[PDB]
Amino acid sequence: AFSRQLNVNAKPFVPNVHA
Amino acid sequence: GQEPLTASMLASAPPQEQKQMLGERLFPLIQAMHPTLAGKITGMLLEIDNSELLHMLESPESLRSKVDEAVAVLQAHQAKEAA
Repeated sequence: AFSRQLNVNAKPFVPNVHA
Repeated sequence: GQEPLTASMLASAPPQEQKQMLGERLFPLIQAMHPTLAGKITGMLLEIDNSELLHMLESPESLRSKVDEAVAVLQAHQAKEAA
């Protein structure tokens, strides 16, 4: 991603799923 | 199939809807190779920088690279929650 490995703790995203 | 993703959709949208639409569309796109880790994959890939993805998704050496890298990273956390 940048130099070799990235962070896994990185949150996903803001989906459109409520109910 | 038709009317593929375009930087315009994000250009005329807020910094919030970006990751939303982009990540939402990338979610399935990733499943093409990793229908299991597609979630975490799209998550990290969506974090780095959406803009970068809009330019990386337009290349095989890039797409496969990201997906592969991500999956490899999760190796530390968990693969399929079977450990």
